[PDB]
Amino acid sequence: VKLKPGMDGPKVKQWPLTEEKIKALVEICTEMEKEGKISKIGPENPYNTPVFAIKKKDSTKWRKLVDFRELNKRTQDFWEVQLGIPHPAGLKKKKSVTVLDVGDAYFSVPLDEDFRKYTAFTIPSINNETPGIRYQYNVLPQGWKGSPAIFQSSMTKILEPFKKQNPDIVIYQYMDDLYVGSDLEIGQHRTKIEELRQHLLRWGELHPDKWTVQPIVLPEKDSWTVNDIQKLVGKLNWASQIYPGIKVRQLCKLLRGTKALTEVIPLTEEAELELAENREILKEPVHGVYYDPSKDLIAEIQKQGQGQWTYQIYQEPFKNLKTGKYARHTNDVKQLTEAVQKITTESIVIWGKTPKFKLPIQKETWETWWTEYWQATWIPEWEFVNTPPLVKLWY
Amino acid sequence: PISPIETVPVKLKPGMDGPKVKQWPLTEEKIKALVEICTEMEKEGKISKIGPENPYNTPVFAIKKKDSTKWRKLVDFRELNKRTQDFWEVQLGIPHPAGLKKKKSVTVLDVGDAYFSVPLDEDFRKYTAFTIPSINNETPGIRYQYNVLPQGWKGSPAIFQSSMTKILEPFKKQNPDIVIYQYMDDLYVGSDLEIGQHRTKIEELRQHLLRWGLTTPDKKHQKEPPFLWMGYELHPDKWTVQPIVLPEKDSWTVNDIQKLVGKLNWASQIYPGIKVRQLSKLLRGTKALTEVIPLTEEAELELAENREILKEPVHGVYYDPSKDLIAEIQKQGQGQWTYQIYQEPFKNLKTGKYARMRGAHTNDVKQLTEAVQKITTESIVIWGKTPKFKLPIQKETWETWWTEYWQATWIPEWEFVNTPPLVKLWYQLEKEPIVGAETFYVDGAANRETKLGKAGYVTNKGRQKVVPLTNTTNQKTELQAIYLALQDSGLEVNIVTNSQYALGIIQAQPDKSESELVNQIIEQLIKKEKVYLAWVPAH
DNA sequence: AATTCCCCCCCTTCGGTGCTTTGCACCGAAGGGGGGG
Ligand SMILES: Nc1ncnc2c1ncn2[C@H]1C[C@H](O)[C@@H](COP(=O)(O)OP(=O)(O)OP(=O)(O)O)O1
Ligand SMILES: [Mg+2]
Ligand SMILES: [Mg+2]
Repeated sequence: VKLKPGMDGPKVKQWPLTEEKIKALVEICTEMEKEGKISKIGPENPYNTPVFAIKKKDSTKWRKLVDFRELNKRTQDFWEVQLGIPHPAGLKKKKSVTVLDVGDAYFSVPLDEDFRKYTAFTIPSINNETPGIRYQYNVLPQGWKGSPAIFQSSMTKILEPFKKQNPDIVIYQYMDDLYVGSDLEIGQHRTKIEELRQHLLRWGELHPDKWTVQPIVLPEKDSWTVNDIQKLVGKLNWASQIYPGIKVRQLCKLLRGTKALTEVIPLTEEAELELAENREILKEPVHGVYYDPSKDLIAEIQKQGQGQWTYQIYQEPFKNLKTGKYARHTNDVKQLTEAVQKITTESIVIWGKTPKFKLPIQKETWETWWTEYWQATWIPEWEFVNTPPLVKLWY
Repeated sequence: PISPIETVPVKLKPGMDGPKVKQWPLTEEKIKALVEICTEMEKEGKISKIGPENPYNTPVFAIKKKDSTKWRKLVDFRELNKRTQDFWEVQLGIPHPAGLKKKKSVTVLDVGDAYFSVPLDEDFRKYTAFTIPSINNETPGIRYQYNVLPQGWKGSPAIFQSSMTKILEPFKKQNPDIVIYQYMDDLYVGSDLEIGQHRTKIEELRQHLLRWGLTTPDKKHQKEPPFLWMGYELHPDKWTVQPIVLPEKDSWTVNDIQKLVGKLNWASQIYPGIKVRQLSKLLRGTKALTEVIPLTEEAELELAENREILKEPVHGVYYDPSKDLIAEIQKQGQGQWTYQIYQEPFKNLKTGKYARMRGAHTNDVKQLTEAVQKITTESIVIWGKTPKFKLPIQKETWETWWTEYWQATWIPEWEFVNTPPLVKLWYQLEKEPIVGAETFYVDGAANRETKLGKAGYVTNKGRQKVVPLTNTTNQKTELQAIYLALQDSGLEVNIVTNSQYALGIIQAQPDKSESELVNQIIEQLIKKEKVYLAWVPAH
């Protein structure tokens, strides 16, 4: 193991935690130090990463999650056997890509001795009664991007004992979660996977067919007002960037009169032709939206109200790779947190890498509550946007 | 004596040598005090004499402890600090008495000579060499080096805190019914087991500490209330801060105002209603720290109200885990908020204020959400649970804001309280054009190279008005155009503009702004009953 | 003259960043102060 050339280790501070989280986290680490996975260290180790408890849905138990985002970016590119061995076409297609927990497999392989300094974290105290208790990992940690790749040799060897007797099923691994897709009925797809859990006991459901959306259809009206035509040219000039060739020349020459916003102006033959034709250009995706692996993914999110959201995954501005919507009205951070989780899961199944979120939320609001409704194991890298968007161009 | 705890290994930054700084000329009384301290330090093995084998040096000096008649020996390890390896500090905050539970018996202890009881790494001892100057000024000088943790070294606070935690670990593990708050060497110990059995358990702690090198003298060991702990005055049933004294001077300088603001911020934690907004703005253009600054009769007003609040005696109460945390918020105007956290009515656990102004444009609802966020994270630190809020905003007002704002906003379980100064949105932009009202097609643009431009409207009725203006940018021209439209309008108006900079400001619904131009727009948007704003591409 | 070190807080200031409509809004780090040891 080695760090990225000309870099350093994580130096992120630890945010305050709830009493229930702290009480559970201490008990987890008390039983973790008795096994040798973590060991107490001192202040001479200058590195630190945050930590929190992430109790999952239908679990009734707490799980330790460590924010390793900063370590992952500074860790020299870690190869599964070359990078990540699967690029599953058919995981994005089949019926039932199930996500199951690897979880405790990593807590068998010890980490390289010289690299253990970077995986340091501090457990806070309520009303700062004692200084924070520092630990470092001895075994492979959960959340590090190099952790799955070390276990790959011990992971690719438990595939053949099952994947060879179930060939067409494509199993994909990202961090501590295993994605496996099968085009079987719920009666079958559940029974076979149940044995996979039993085949992973002693050996120590997303549907990517309803994925497309990508619509920008214009509203249909018989009586068109000057304001309504104003709302179309504005919508069809930005759309001329996403879809080059959108024609509103004659849809603006009827707006050259400076009358009121409530006047009912009829459309000419050219305007009706241009409006009708421009729908066809909106029925075909832009030609040449290439996906290259050497760039990074960006996923915007926009709030549309009534518990409805919208997102756009793209590598280049105005060159969208997947645009979709999310549906449900009493908790806003809870809805946004769940939306982020669904987008990340979609991005893993399709392109294999987590995107860069541009959250439509105030920065300080996020950390105060995102750890409460979070239920995943990985953490996407996100940034915040302090700018109100235009009128609804995706609703 | 010196504790037998294992030393923490420490290194220098790669490619860096030890310091070679020279001693300053010290005064007579500080040299005499230093020689006295260094003599007894050498007798106990805390420092060792050296000679010509050590090329390093670092200035030393002394200050006076709180309890005087005693000197604190400090070393200006400023060059060594730049070359020492980086540490990670384990002190994440300060304990608060509001988070203390009610204990029948309480005892406070202080470790004597805290740093000088922890050994220093043997390989690092050479860099800590110093030189007590010649008694008077004629002899060569005695060169020493530190065998214990030096005072003034960047690694000492972290090393001692970790060492103290390891020393206390065996005692706390075998005595889990006793609460022990540790802040450096300060030890607050309280529990049940009435004073007859509490003292017996305390002597066991002192014996445990003494076996581990640290000594707790009887002079610093408090046994009866009130207990002076971390700047507070803990009593059996209540807690108050130690007395706060504000300057009574008549000629205020920049430093004096800064000192006064800091003390009032410190006092604004159990004392309710403290405001420092008018005092703080006096420092918004100052340069030197010793220039006399007049009081603007508004800072005099605040300093009079703050002096009245601090005159009466106030106290807090202790946390009760079997009850509910409640936090009320009040708006004080001019972007000032106060809050009090309590479990029973009229018995505050803690008080505070929020006055930060984030962004160039904001309103009351955005600020109140920011105030709630600050209280929430502060409550998690002290009590580990978020409190139940009692906000001065109607549920309908909050419901309309969060279902129309483009961002995601939330407030935890809260209840409306009818405190007169209520939080309310002042205007509201309509979602559809107004039928029966004029429409303004208003926008102007300036020049990027000459710094002047024009801004006016054209109406559907044929009327228009233009006004040239200079020393304004392109964005500033657009705002003056929208303001001008609201000027030459009626009670209902439809406004159409061709740029989005003004839209983002106006749709955010501000009621105050750090820019003058947006401010009169707010005064105009409130007078109208219906206003609709539409954006069109610049063509 | 002062000469130190870690932690939390608040308030003000300046440079970097992003989108750019190359001005303007956000944000973090550094100065002052308070408190603790
Ligand atoms: N001004 C300071 N500069 C550096 N370190 C300090 C300073 N004040 C306190 N400390 C650190 C070093 C001290 O050993 C430790 C404990 O504080 P304190 O009890 O006041 O000192 P002490 O334990 O050396 O003296 P005492 O024997 O009187 O208790 O805090
Ligand atoms: Mg003391
Ligand atoms: Mg002491």
